[PDB]
Amino acid sequence: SPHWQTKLEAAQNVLLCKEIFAQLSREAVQIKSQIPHIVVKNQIISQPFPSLQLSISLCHSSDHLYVLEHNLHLLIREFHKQTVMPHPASAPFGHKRMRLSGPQAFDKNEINSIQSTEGLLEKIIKQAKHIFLRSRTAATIDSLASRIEDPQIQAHWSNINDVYESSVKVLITSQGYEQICKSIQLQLNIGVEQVRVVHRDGRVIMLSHQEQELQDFLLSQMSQHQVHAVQQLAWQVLSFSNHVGLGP
Amino acid sequence: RAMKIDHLSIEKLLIDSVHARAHQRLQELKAILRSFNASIETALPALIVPILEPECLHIFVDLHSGMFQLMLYGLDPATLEDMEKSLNDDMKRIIPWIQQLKFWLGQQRCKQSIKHLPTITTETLQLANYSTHP
Amino acid sequence: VTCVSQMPVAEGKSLQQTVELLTKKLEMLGAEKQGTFCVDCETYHGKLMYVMHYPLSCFALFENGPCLIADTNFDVLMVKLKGFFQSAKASKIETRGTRYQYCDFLVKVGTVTMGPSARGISVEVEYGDCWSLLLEFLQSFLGSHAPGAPTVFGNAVYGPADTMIQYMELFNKI
Amino acid sequence: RNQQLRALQEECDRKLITLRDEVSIDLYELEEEYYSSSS
Amino acid sequence: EVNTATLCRIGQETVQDIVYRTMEIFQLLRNMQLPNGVTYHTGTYQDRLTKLQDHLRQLSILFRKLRLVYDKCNENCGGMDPIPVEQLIPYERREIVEVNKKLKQKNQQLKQIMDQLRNLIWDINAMLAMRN
Repeated sequence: SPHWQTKLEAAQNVLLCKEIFAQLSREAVQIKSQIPHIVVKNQIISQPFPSLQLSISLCHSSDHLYVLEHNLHLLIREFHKQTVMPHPASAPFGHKRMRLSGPQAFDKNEINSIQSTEGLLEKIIKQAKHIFLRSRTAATIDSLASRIEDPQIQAHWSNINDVYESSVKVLITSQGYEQICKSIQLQLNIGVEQVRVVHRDGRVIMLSHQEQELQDFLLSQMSQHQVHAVQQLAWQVLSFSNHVGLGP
Repeated sequence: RAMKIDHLSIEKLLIDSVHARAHQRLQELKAILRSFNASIETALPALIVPILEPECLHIFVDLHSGMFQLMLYGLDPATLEDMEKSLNDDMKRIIPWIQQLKFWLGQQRCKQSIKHLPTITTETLQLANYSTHP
Repeated sequence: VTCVSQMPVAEGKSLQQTVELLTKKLEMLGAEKQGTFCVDCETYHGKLMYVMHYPLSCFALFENGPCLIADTNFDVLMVKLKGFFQSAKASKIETRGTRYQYCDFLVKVGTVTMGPSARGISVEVEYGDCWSLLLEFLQSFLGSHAPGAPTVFGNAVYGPADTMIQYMELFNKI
Repeated sequence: RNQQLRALQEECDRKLITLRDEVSIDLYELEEEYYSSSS
Repeated sequence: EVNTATLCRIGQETVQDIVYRTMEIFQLLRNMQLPNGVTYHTGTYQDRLTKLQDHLRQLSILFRKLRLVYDKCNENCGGMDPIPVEQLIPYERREIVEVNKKLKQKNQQLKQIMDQLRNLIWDINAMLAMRN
C-alpha cells in the first residue's frame, strides 16, 4: 500500500479534526445559556444533566467509536449542504425552501425549515438518549432480578432507531400464558424530554430521569387485570373487580 | 484553589480566575440562603439550592460571562428564564422566585401523582359566581 | 384550512372597549400569546392594495388574485409599474391587531384600518366543510354574529386570499 | 472514481443493513427465548 | 417413570388444543366458497380439503390419547384413594434442588451473555442510525 498517500490522508483527517474542534469550541463559547459546559484548550466536557460527563476529547501526538463517526458525518453533511443545487433560473441561488413560502404560506414552518442549531447540542442529546436507554435497561434488569417470583415482564426493542429517539414494546408475559396479554406498553424514549408511554388507554405520561415506579404500578394493576382475565377463562365471575376501592 | 501555575496555558489562567470568582459569588449566595433559611449543598462546577425537604432547581454560573442562569429538571420555559434574567440584572428579587418555585413543586408533584390515574387537572373552576362558600 | 372570518360591529360602550371585552373573553377561553400579525387593509383600485399579513402579504387584483410571489416581489412589481397600473390614489388604510393561538386555532382581531372600521375576528382551521367544531367554537365565542359562509365547501383548495379580499370589501360599509 | 466509490459504499451499506436485519431477527428470537424463563 | 402430573398437564394441553383445533376448523370452513367462483377451481380447494383431512385425523388421534390418559388417571387411584385435601385446600430432594441451583446459575451466566449480545445489537442499530 502507498505510504505517502495514507500519510497525506491522515494529515487531511487531522486537519479537518482541528477545524471541527475549533468550530465546536466557538459554538460552546458563543452559545446562549441553554446549558453550562467545560471548555479547555484540548479537552471538552458538558453537563446537560447530572451524571452526564460526556468524555469527548481531541487527541494528538504531543459508543466508544460510533458517536465520533456520527459527529463527523453530521458536520460533513452540514458542510455539504452549505455547498443541493439551487435550481436557479433568474438568480435564486438559494434553497427551494426559501421560495416555498411564496405559494405555500408558512407562518413558522419556513422559520423552522431555514436553519437550526446543531453540533454540540445534537451529540449531547444523543448521549442523553443513550443514558436513557441505559436507565431503561437497568430498570428492566432490576425488575428481573427483584420481581423474579413476580410475573416476568418481557420487553422487545424496536428496529428503526432514529437519530434522536427509539421505542420498546413491553408486556407482562405471565409464566406460560399467552392469553394473559392484557397490557402492552409502548415507550418511545428520546433525549428531547421525558419518555411518553402508552399501555392500553392513551394515557400520555412523562416520568423523571430516576422515576421508574410507574413500571411497578403497571405491573400490579396488570397482575390484577390478568387474574380477572383468567377468571374469565375458567366460573364466570363478572367484571366487578376494579383497581382500588378507597385503599385497603 | 488559588492556582498560580507558570504559564501552562492562558486558558488555565482564565479557569483559575473565573473558578475563584464564581466560588466567591456562590458562597455569597449560600450565605444569603443560610441567612433566610436554616441547609444547602455545594459542588465543584456549581452549587445546589434545595427546595424540598423529603432533587431539582440547580444553580450554575457562566464560566465566560456574568448573568449566571439557572435551570431545573422541570418545566416552565420562557418564564424561569425571565426570572433568572431579572435575578442577574438585580440580584435583589430572589426570594419571590423561591416561593414561586415552592408553589411550582407543590403543584407539579400532585400533577405527576394524578397523571397515571384517570384525572383532569386545571388552574381554577373559572366560575366565581357563587363566591361565598369557597 | 382556510377558515371563516367575520366582523361583529358592536357598539354601546366603545370600539376599543368592545375590542378589550372580546380579548378578555378570548383570554378566559384560554387564548395563548402568539404575537401580533397585524394585517393591514389598504385600497387603491379592478385591482386592489391588500397589505394583510400568514407571514406574507399580497393584493388580489381579480379572480381572487394569484399574488403567489413574496411581498418584496409584489412591491417591486408595483413600484416598477408606477402609473402603468390603474390602482395609487384611493385611500391607503391599514388594519392592525394581535394574533393569539389558543390551541391549534389562531384568532386575529383586525382593528380599524383607517379608524372607521370594525374588529374582524379571523380563525384558522387545521385541515378543512368542517364547520362542526367551527360553529361549536363560534357560538361559544360570540353571540348573534360570525355568519361567514365564504366561497368554501364547494368541492380551489382552501383559498385564504379570496376570503381576505371579501373581508376588505367591507370598505364601502362605512 | 466518484461513481466507483459510491457503488462501493452502497454495497457496504447494503451488507451492513442486511447484517442488522439478520441480527434483529436473531435478537428477537433470543430475547423471546430468554424472557420466557426467570431464574 | 410415573410422570403422572406431567400426564395430567398433557391432558389439559390436549383438550386446549382440541378446542383450538375446533376454532381453526371453523375458521377454515367459513372461507370455503363456491368451487368455480373466480379461480380456485381445485387447487386451493383440494389443498384445504387435505388440510382439513389432516386436521380431523389429528383430532381423532387426540381424542384417542385423551381417552387413554383419562383411563390412566382413573386407574391411577392407588393408595390414598379418597384424599380429601381437595375440599381441605390449605388456607433425594436435595440433589434435585442442587441441580436446579446449578441450572439457574448457568442460566444467569447465559443471561449475562445475552445481555452483552443485545448490547452489541443495540450498538449495531445505533450504527445503522448513522447510515445513509
